Amino acid sequence: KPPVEKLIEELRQLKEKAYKGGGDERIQFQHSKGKLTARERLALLFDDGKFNEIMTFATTRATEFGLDKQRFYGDGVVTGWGKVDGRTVFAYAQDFTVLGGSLGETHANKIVRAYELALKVGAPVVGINDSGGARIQEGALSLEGYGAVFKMNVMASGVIPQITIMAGPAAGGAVYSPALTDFIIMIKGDAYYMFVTGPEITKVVLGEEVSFQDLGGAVVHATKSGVVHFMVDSEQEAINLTKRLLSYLPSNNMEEPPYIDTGDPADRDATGVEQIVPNDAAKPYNMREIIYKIVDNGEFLEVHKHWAQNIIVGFARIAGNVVGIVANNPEEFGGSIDIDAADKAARFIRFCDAFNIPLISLVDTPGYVPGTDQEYKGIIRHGAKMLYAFAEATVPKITVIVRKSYGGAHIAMSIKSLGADLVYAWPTAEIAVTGPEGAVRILYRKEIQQASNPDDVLKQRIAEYRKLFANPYWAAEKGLVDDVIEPKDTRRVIVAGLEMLKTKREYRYPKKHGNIPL
Amino acid sequence: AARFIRFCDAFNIPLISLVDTPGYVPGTDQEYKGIIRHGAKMLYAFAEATVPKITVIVRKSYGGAHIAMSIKSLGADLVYAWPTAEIAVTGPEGAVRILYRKEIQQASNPDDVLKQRIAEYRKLFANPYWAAEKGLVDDVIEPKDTRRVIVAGLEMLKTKREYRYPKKHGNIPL
Repeated sequence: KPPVEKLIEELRQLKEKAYKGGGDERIQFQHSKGKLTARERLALLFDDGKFNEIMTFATTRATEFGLDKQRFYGDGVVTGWGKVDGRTVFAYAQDFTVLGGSLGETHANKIVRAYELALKVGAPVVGINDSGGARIQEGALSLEGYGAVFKMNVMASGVIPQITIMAGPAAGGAVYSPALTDFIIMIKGDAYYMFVTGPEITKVVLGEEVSFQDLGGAVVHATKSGVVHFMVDSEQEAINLTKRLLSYLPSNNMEEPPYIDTGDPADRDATGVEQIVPNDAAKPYNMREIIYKIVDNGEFLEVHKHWAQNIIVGFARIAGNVVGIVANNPEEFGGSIDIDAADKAARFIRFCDAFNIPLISLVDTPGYVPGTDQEYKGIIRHGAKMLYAFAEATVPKITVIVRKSYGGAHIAMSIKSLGADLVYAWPTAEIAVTGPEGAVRILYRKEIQQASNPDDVLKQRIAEYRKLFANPYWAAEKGLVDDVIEPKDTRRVIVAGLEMLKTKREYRYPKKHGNIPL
Repeated sequence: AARFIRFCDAFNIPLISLVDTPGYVPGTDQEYKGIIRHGAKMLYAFAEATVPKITVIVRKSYGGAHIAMSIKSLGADLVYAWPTAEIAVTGPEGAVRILYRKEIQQASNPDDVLKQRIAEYRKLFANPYWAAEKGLVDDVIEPKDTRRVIVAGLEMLKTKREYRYPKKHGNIPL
């Protein structure tokens, strides 16, 4: 083999073969088979004209079970880095056409190398999952592989943003790396499912055979389990959303979130946000409409939109700077916080704090969801997570009480003693040690029965308590709230608060970590 | 286990894992209540931890649960296995099921093969020696030595120091 011009030609042939991921039948079975190929997903995700793929030809070293038979350059996963809206982002994309996107030892080591490079230079990692699980043929070595990926996920946790696009049939080990990341974007009709244990070990423990698509699918994890943060109906929408999610996040924990507008129409508001809240204190309203008039162009990327809807969590921008919002939702469970809600908010809060994203709390909550069901499932420890998340956080934190704020939930939404930097309240704010009714009863236990009607006093007591305490001015007089303000001022007020808090630095006791309730 | 792990690590208490687990409890109830994110907490807790960590597999450790009890790639410092240890990518049956299709309904043999190949696989894989030959376990040991081994291991690891990436904190699943 002497010619060089001939060698460059053979290189082209080899790479052309490697790109097919084994199966010019399979990949060609790409543009009308339901899903896109690993490479096609990567083409959509990256600007593409400046980057590199690593370990392109790396193959499995296992021999057992005919693994010596096949080659498959890359061993089932494409790893490397690129540009997304001009920012460096690492990524891997498993190729289902190669042994069911099975996780081989080499396949795992490519994902790990990717994570190592990303960690070294402070770049986000996007995992486009499309794997059925462990590569059975490689035995315990496949489990070692998973273990190595997981360890990287934990090392990268809170250091670099980790986003996973669940675009395949994940089972067993395949579900845990995504769980360790910060956000899971899953397709409903273009990607399909994820579960620890398959229907097989249980289908002889009941009796219903669930064909294929979305069994323990997206709908289940996005509305019931809370494992999925965003559910989309397409792979194109899955990648588009990834880009949009990346745009609100910094590249690492050493950088401030991106300012992509940096425009400051913060000057002022005049879109009567006060009309949103009903004159009647018992009537609901869409809290999202309030965040719309507060944030730039009304934009808001909601996280966990279809899970634990009693609280709202998501990203937006104020004066061009990204903010994280945690707001009670009056349209679901009367705005009461839940076990799911508490979990939803707690993780969003810690994530925001880890990546230096200011936190804005919009409050209207009567308390927690009552019930032996909640207590039995441990609302006591799940609810404590929010208290921990806020207290732990050092990012700028501002609370705006729009309406109700009672008892423990009042505290969980972030108050001064818990570490709130600034607390504001609308004239409609109502802070109370507990629900007025609940407070009046105990506060007059013996009376209420020594008058002229066991129901009379619950007015001269319930309505009077609200007039003398169900207001923002009692807490304001005690210095618990910094100020009471006109609803239309909220944006200008948040703008000035964040601007001043911009260079906030606090203190924390040295520890390997804490022990938040799980 | 996750919270116990994190608490011990935070207060410098060595961690000893004693393994015998087939995997996770199946069913919609578990999946619906998010076993995926809860299960991940153990993986995080162990990987996170820097105190001395030693694993002793007494019997089985299959699939994901095998990893969650702490393996070397996840950060275990030392891994030992009793002669009875049985480490597998998944339950041997579930494994054999897959690894022997294309020959389970095509072979001129009815259905007694699933039990034979299930037994061969266990004899061929369900043994500490395969993992030990791959460097996955440091050694296979005589049950009665478990104490001596943990003692030596802890004595040596007592001055252990690892290295962690600077961060305000992490984002373990909740």
